[PDB]
Amino acid sequence: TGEDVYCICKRPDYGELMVGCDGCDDWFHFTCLHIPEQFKDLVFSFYCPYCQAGITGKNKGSLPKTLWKRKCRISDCYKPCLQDSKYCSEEHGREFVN
Amino acid sequence: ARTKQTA
Ligand SMILES: [Zn+2]
Ligand SMILES: [Zn+2]
Ligand SMILES: [Zn+2]
Repeated sequence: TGEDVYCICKRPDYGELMVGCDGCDDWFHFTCLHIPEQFKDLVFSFYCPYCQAGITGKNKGSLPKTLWKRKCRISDCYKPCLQDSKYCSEEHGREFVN
Repeated sequence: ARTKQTA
């Protein structure tokens, strides 16, 4: 009598890409948040719009904000950087042509 | 973060 729903759209999980919020334990579609799919692994911690507004998170004092990782400086790559290193791996660690 | 794609 009604499958489980998620996100601000309150539609079911039909297989598309989603993030889990860290304030509440809900899940949100990338397309509903207007976040490009290629930024799939560039999110460190996500907080839905209703948790950043203090409506459904867990604080009470400050409000949680979505933190983004540092993307590999190769314009093609959309993988997160390593520690200190400005590249996602050694296979991309070349800064200059010579 | 925590992501999920069943496809
Ligand atoms: Zn939330
Ligand atoms: Zn949605
Ligand atoms: Zn890279």
